[PDB]
Amino acid sequence: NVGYQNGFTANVTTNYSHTTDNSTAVQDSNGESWNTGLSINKGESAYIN
Amino acid sequence: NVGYQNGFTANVTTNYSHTTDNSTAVQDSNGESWNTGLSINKGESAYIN
Repeated sequence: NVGYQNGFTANVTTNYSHTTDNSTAVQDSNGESWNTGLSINKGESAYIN
Repeated sequence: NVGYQNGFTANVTTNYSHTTDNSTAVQDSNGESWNTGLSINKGESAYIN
């Protein structure tokens, strides 16, 4: 950066850095389900008397 | 960093830090489903009179 404050000024900055990280997690689950169902046979589909 | 403000200036900064974190979450779910289907036998596939 440059600028004006009681005359001309300038600054040049550098930077470097190194971070590390580690973590856990635990996740449960639970559920239920239902179902129905049919079928049919077209041809030979009923019996009579 | 180095620079010029009323003469030569320089600065050297260090840094270190340590953060922790923990969190929860709760997720529900719901759904429905439909299905159809056929079948055939290519041979003995029709009866007659």
